[PDB]
Amino acid sequence: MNILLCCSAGMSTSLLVTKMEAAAKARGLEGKIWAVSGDAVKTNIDQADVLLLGPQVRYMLSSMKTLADERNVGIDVINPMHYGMMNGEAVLDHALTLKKGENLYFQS
Ligand SMILES: [Cl-]
Repeated sequence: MNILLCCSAGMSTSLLVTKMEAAAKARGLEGKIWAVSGDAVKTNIDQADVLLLGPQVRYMLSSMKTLADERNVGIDVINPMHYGMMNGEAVLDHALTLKKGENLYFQS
């Protein structure tokens, strides 16, 4: 489960990535969880299974969605409460939900 976060690797987002990594390890989940600035998404999206945007870059969703949909990568904006309260277990769940729903047997 590879989870790409956009669009900054500042204190807050990086703290969340660390918490998301602790949560994934504690479910013996292998994969890469990493944050990049917006200019790096194109070169990192193919490795990702899910792309998650910080609440402060919600305005980039429409444009990032076109790319993600095209690449078969789940995409969503992180819930402001999960982000502000640094709930890594919750954001990992969000990502897992996007990936699972995305492969849903009935259609797409
Ligand atoms: Cl950054």
